[PDB]
Amino acid sequence: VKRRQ
Amino acid sequence: SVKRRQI
Amino acid sequence: GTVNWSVEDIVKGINSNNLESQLQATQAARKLLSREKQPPIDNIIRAGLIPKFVSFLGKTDCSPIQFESAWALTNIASGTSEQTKAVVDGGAIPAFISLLASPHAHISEQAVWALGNIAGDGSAFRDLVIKHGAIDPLLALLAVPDLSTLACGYLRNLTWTLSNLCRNKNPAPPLDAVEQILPTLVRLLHHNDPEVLADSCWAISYLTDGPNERIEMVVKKGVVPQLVKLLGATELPIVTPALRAIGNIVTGTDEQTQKVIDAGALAVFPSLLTNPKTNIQKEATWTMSNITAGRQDQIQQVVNHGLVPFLVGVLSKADFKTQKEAAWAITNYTSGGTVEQIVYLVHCGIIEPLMNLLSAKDTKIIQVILDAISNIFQAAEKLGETEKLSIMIEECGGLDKIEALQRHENESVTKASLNLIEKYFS
Repeated sequence: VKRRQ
Repeated sequence: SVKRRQI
Repeated sequence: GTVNWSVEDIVKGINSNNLESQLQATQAARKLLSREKQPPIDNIIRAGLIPKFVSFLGKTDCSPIQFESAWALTNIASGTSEQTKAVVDGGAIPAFISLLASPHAHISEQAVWALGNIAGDGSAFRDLVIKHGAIDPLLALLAVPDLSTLACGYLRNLTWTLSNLCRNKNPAPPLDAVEQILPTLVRLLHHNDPEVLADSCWAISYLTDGPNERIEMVVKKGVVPQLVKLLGATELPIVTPALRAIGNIVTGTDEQTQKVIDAGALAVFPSLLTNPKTNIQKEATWTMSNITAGRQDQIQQVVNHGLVPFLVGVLSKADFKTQKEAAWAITNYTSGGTVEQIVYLVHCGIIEPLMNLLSAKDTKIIQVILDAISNIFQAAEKLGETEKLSIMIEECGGLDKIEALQRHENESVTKASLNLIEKYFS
């Protein structure tokens, strides 16, 4: 569940 | 900004 | 001599058919455009001077007027998109690229600067500068055995312009352009000038701001150890883009994230998570949140490096945007971690600062926190210790927060509210 910038 | 003015 | 000319006098000299009169009028325009307070860029544009400046770029037998007109156009291009467009519309892009090979270093440098301003406007002008063929002659200026032999300002300007060719998405720069630039970028990332290092990291931060395939192009160049080294620099202008690049890389695959851990990045985060600059603390916690979204062995590295107490710290006291990132780190941790890892999180004191943040009004952080509480209860179910966690939550006022949250305006928070009370608080 990565969250981009 | 990523622009530069030369003084 | 050429100080404080009116635009009218500049136009008169430039239209004069006298090359020396034109040179003096162009220098006067340069000095006007180089003053600190409100350069009259629009006045110069409206006078129709850009086509004449562009034609002066090609006067090989008078290098002073090439320099002065390049400087004048550089500063016009430093303005708004409209003002940069006027420079491009006058045909300046191929003229400046031609000047990159000038034998006069100060003229070559001026063309580098101008192209950096044009490419820096946005992806369209960036890609237009690339289509005109700027990358080959720009990289050739750095084709020396040791960068230390180049003039300091010359090298800083080239690094900045190259970084603008790496900047922006929608779309990202052409893949072949990125591949052509990267080896020089890697070389600049190992240079010993702080400004070159800062702009090299910014360039890498741009190239890693995208899908995993873009991150992989950078990670495969072996630059992660150098990025981690720059993470520990004393200069904030270096740490900021280095941290941005590292944080971008850990948004990729578990394997790309592992390269960051392998390089020793976690050892810097006690400093980063307590850094007095709010933005560093926020982006370091964001980075931590994407690492705790990884594999259980990567969560374990966060544990081994003593970073869970630091996450408790930022959750307890930080800028609210940093606290929101800390909440994400906790929910990601509790979503992928083992029972033991989740137990260790409670032992470090995560519960009370978690409950205290349920007073916030940012509806998303409440959803994030409520998810984390459910995840921790699910681990406490496997140990049969839900009643112990319920006592912890009610003893620090958390039950009063959840029991008053079933009447919230968002509905996914009211459903999560009531579900927790029905199962564990009855």
